[PDB]
Amino acid sequence: MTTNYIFVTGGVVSSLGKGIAAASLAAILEARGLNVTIMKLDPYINVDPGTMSPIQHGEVFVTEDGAETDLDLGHYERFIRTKMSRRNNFTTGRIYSDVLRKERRGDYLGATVQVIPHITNAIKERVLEGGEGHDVVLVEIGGTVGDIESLPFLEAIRQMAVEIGREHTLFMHLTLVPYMAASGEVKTKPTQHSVKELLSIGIQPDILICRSDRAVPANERAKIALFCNVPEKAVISLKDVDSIYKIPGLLKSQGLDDYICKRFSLNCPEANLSEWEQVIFEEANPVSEVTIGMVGKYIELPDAYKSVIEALKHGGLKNRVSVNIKLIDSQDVETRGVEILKGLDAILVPGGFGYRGVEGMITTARFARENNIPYLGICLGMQVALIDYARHVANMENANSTEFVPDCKYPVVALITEWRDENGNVEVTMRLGAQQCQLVDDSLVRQLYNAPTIVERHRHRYEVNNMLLKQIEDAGLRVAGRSGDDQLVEIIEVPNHPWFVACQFHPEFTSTPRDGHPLFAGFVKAASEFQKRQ
Amino acid sequence: MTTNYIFVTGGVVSSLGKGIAAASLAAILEARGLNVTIMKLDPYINVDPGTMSPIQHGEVFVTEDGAETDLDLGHYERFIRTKMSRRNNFTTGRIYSDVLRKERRGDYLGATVQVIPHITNAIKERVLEGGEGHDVVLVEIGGTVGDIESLPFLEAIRQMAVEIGREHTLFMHLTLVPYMAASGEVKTKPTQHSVKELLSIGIQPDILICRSDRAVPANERAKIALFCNVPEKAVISLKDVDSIYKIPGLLKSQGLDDYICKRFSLNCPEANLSEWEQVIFEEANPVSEVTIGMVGKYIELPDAYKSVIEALKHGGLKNRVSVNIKLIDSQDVETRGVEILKGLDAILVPGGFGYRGVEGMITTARFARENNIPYLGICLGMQVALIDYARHVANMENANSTEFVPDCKYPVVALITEWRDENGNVEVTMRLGAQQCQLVDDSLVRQLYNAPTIVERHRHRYEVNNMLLKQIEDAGLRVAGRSGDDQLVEIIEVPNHPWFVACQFHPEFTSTPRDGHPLFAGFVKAASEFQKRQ
Amino acid sequence: MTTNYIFVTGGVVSSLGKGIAAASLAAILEARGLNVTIMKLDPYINVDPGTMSPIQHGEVFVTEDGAETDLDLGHYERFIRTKMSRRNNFTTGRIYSDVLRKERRGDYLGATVQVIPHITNAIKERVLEGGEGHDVVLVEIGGTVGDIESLPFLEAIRQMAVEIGREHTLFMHLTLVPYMAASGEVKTKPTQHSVKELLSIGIQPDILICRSDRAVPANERAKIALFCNVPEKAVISLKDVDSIYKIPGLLKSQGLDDYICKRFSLNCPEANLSEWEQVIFEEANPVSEVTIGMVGKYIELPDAYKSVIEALKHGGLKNRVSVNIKLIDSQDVETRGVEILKGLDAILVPGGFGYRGVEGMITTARFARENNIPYLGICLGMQVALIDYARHVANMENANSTEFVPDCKYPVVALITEWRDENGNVEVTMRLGAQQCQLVDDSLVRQLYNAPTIVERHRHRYEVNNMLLKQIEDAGLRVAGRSGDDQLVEIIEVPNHPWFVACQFHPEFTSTPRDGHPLFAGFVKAASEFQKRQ
Ligand SMILES: Nc1ccn([C@@H]2O[C@H](COP(=O)(O)OP(=O)(O)OP(=O)(O)O)[C@@H](O)C2(F)F)c(=O)n1
Ligand SMILES: Nc1ccn([C@@H]2O[C@H](COP(=O)(O)OP(=O)(O)OP(=O)(O)O)[C@@H](O)C2(F)F)c(=O)n1
Ligand SMILES: Nc1ccn([C@@H]2O[C@H](COP(=O)(O)OP(=O)(O)OP(=O)(O)O)[C@@H](O)C2(F)F)c(=O)n1
Repeated sequence: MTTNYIFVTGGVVSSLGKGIAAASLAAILEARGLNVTIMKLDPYINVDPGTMSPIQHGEVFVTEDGAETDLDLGHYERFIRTKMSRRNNFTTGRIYSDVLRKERRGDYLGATVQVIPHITNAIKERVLEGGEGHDVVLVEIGGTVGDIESLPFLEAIRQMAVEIGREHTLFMHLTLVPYMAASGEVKTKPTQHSVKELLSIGIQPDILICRSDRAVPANERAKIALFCNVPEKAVISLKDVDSIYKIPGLLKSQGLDDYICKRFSLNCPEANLSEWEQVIFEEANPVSEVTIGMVGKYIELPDAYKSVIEALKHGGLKNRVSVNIKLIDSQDVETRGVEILKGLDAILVPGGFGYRGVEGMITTARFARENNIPYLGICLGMQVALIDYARHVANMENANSTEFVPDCKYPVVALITEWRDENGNVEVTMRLGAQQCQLVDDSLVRQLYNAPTIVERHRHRYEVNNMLLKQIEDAGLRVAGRSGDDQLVEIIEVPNHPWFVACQFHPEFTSTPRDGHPLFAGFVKAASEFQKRQ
Repeated sequence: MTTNYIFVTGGVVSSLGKGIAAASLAAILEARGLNVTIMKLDPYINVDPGTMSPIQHGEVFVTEDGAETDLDLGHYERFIRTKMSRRNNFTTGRIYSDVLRKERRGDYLGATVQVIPHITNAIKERVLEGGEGHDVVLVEIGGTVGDIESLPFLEAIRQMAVEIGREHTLFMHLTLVPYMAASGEVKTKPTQHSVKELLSIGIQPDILICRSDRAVPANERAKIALFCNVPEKAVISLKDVDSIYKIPGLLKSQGLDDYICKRFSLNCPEANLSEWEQVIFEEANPVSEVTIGMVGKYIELPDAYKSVIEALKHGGLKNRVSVNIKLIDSQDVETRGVEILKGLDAILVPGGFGYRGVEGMITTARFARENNIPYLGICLGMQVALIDYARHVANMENANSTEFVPDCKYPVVALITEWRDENGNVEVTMRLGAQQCQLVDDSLVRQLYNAPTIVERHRHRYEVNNMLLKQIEDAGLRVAGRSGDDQLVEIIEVPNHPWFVACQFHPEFTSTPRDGHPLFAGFVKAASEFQKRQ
Repeated sequence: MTTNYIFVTGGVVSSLGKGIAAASLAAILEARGLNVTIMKLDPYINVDPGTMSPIQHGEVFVTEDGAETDLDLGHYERFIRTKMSRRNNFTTGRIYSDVLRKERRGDYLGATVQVIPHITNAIKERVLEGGEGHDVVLVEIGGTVGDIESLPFLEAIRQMAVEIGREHTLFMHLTLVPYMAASGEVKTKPTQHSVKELLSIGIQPDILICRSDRAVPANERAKIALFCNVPEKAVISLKDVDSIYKIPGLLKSQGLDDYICKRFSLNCPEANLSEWEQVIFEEANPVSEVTIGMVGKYIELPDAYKSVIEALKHGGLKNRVSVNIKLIDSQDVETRGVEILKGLDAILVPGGFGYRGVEGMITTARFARENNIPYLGICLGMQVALIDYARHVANMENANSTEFVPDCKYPVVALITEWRDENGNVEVTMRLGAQQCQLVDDSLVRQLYNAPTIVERHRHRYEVNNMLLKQIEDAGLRVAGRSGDDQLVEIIEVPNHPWFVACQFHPEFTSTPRDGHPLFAGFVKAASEFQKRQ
């Protein structure tokens, strides 16, 4: 049991799919019975993505231990079974924070603290912490080789390779081999210049992953093999694909996992990708089609809802339904009205913070409730469902969250500390990661999950006000799930409806293409049944 | 009034004297009536030198505003009259701290924080903050061009030069032009390779400062001029010198200040270096010689006492005395005895923290007191003087500091909060920077300073215990200076002695070669008078 | 067995002694019974040094096959017994000539001829041609790594290392580790930046040879070992020495030959350096001293007479005489007269072309003959001796060479085709390399060489005119050596003299420190005997 490291770097351009490639290779190695994990080194100065806005960087992924991480850890969990944690993602910001704090504690004992060895040591420690206890660890280095921002990471992993040796380390380098119409060929010159930059910081690549908008022919792979001084079988073609689920198969067909198993002296059986073959087959052969509207406030960057979009596609796979996801701005509902929600087979309202676009989401939940259009609300999606039912069925005028209108008459959503009733009477912190939720018997979700208890991941501050709940319950709404000693509301259902479910937790973070998700499967099934009735 | 910047970089090796060169050039420009200042950008991760050990990095310099800074700010204050502050020195550590904290306050508004532009912006802001309000600002970049650690600094100052323009910015690059016996010539090839590294990060030097162990001939300067595409008058020879006081004259004689005044369109009169000429003359023509023992715990790196060594040399200049400074380990006095203090014309005990070597310093103060050898104690040097006089004249057995022996019977030195008497009765934070001190009339120091009040700089925690003082005063010791509402003891004198003075403050930080220092002048005079009597 | 290659490169500066170090290592390896050779790759565009002026490049060394080569091949032959040929030296000029010629002969079959692979292939072919059939081949790359001029050489040897493998190739990189008074240490930073330059062109050094004006301490070699990822025993200190004969011993004492033999899996006995120890002992323990004047037209650059200066030193070793070589400009004899030839124990006039300073050499030959000062003339040195004698003893007025005065009455020196007598009556180009010479009985040289025939190396056009020889022989001059069918004069003597010999050939090219040379041994012995008589 000696841990092996595959360092995954990128050259020429940023957007090579380093994460997908690492995840896809991990999927193959896992399918050979190996204990594998992946970690992402981000060269940004942000301590973590907690502060980073959804419409700049994309969604904040949440691990079961409650870490706020890069959305790439979503790819990782959707390609391998090994659970991600805080240890599988860190930034330059985290590393400098670690070192600045170690300096205050006087751990450096009056020494001058330097990029080498102090910053590089801190990086190596975190890679080893995340890596050890595994057969193979894939380490994705963010950025493009040659840029300033990744130089400490590259020096760190260069040092690791010298210490551990070439028997238990590989350098896998993604590169752009672009097509020029003028020459009618793909061009290796960018790979030549990129590999030279890599050599100049003391890294020799073992494996070249050649990204292009078409196949990189054997002739160009042979050229790249010579000038990089690697075997031709270590030069892999990875053309643009219509589905990332095909990538493990494409890499296996070129023997990449065989090459890695030989270099690391791992005797393991052939990769069984039958689950991926099944996923590819399902995706290629949908029986029917549905249009599902996603109504939120961050649609200007789709990656803001990355895991939700994937969870809907997984819902499609399990029902053999093709899902046409229509991203709709909730502010457009406020101004233009509910005319833009017409022609939808189902409606999803995903998570969010701040009041901008929330009123449109409340109107959207009303439209879906009154017109019997299948509805799934996630976090904020549950809040607007509760506000709708409180306002329009329990006749609680201007019911809202304390997040949006702090001094509202009926704060049906509020922090536990803010909980008050309509007269101002009282009783007597971000919830993050995995928590057990108890499901109410005879509820739709109890049926779908087929268990009394489930584990789903949170990222929210504002809870359902239990002081105003019974009034909403008596007006017809049903509590389907609860959690903890405070008996916090986790899931609500509207029963006089074909399919209406809203949850506080983020089920999208537990959905995979191979195992799907009970809520998303149920939701997409309802969308199909609705479409058939029209 | 448009502020001009001279960016001072170094190539080939670290130890080119970038600070001395910057300070020496500043001295010339100041002697032309210009408002000039200097700042040091350090690529270490240490938030500031406060934590850095004296026997690794050298002395912690203290500005009047109480900043703990690089010893280079000592060079700056000894070459120009412009006072240094916190703004004239910052590290990579400070810059990352600034940015990490701005991220928490949400000043970046959900943006991805990047080396460019966020780290480079933070660097530019601090350079502008320290620079603006001056005719010429010299910005010393620590490190060697081509190293990772200085890349953000070099990108920052490259950006500044583009924005401000070539009319108000210059790049001054120090380089090594070494002599090879084999070729019998100095070699420009290192300068060629260094300048290429500079070009590759988008900086073209305006001025080449050629360091060698001998003159760089016109022939080699002409070669460097062509391959750097600068005028030959912008290629300066700076050979190894026996005295740094000569460097302003050597640079002026090659027209460097004329070149800078033309490039910045500054019409100012010829530099009057008559004060530097006087310093050089004094240093070259000492009338007599003295041996002064410096007894401390950090002698293994002389730079630990950099400003004290310079202050003694300045004492020599003002008395026309050559001072032979003998660095003596205080632990050698503890083991080998006072035999190693023989042949000294005077004794100095400088500042320090921790008990290691303190007992030797107490014995050293006793030797100097009993044998009438001129004594100067600085900070710890005053503590061991008080402990000596308390133990051996006031018969206070085992009198000590609470820093060294917390539960001692007579804590003659302690924190204000720890102040107790011998029976345990009571009454009823690092002191940093400039503080007014009141001088007692008929004291030696009142005579030397010739003023009732002085301003000197502190760097100490532990004070003289005023509860045990009167007992030491009545045993003959005299309080010569005090400060503040707590009437803290700043200066003590033993009067039955030719010259015995010890101060809490660090007078070495206010000494210059041009103006000297009253205490050091008096001390070195006493050392000469003692030597004549033997 | 498989031929092993040591590629010898240089960083930081040109003048590291790459040739001396390669030659000194070859001497250690030859002493271990290995078959070793050395070759020099010069990045100049000159087809060969035959065109290059001696005051620009230094001496044109001549191999036994008549090749005009770099003076480094003189170092090679003075350290190893392996004979150099045309194959042991080529330039970029030769490589481009090779390729341009092959192109016109249609050898490339209408292909585009490129730096890679056509120029690099031509370099590799010539390195193999000189190397194959030896145990170890040392390949010296001229220039400084990072310069444009050496990039094709470095790419060629990089390719060879990939093909041949790490089992039979080593990269030995010389670097400058300069001392700084400011730091009181030698600086590894230039080696750091030079090695980064090597890595960027795809070469990893195996051995670092650290040049400095002093020993590079264990601490500094340890830093270099870590940065370069080489073992500490592969980092060698080579300080400046008084004698190059010590360098084999300094390298052996640090185990360099052991490391090379281990890497190449050569089992050979320990080196016995007794021959070098003896040379060092002889050099360190002279018995008497002499001053020998070398009177020529190229003294501006001493390396113009590299092999002659070394031959005189070797003559010193054999006689236990310390030789003070005084370089005298022959043009100074024309202006200031024979005043400057005073206090010389012997006179040597070396080789040269063109009339400038020749009349000064004729005056010098006359001075030495008339005042019985031991004389050795080489090539031009023989011409001026023959001219002196013809003019001043045989009374042949204005006797000269057709090279200098084509239409002179008495062309005593002239081309074979030009041979005429005083009346203009006739009979019915460059000589290069080793030729047999027949020595005359009862001549001084017949005794000294102790053989009837000798082999010496030529580089000359103009011969002794046989049509005017008889007349000069009748006047007392003796012919001591002849060659070929034309019976060309090789050696002349003046018997009415303690020691007066002059030869057409260059005896300095067959002199070594271990074996010496009979002519130079005799010349220095005569200079000693003359000094004792004064
Ligand atoms: N380090 C190097 C490497 C190569 N070349 C030169 O590069 C030239 C070939 O460059 P091309 O015509 O663009 O072709 P290609 O390299 O195959 O690149 P692509 O895959 O994008 O088509 C040779 O003359 C050379 F000479 F080989 C060079 O000058 N320096
Ligand atoms: N970028 C460059 C610049 C120069 N050179 C080549 O560098 C060679 C000259 O290098 P030297 O003999 O060491 O001399 P020097 O440069 O004056 O350096 P020093 O001052 O240390 O003596 C030319 O043939 C060249 F060709 F000019 C080069 O190949 N690439
Ligand atoms: N590629 C590199 C390598 C090092 N350094 C930085 O280089 C700094 C140390 O450089 P020094 O003080 O000049 O010392 P030295 O390297 O031992 O060189 P010498 O042997 O000439 O004294 C570290 O802070 C660093 F950070 F390690 C760097 O920034 N980039």
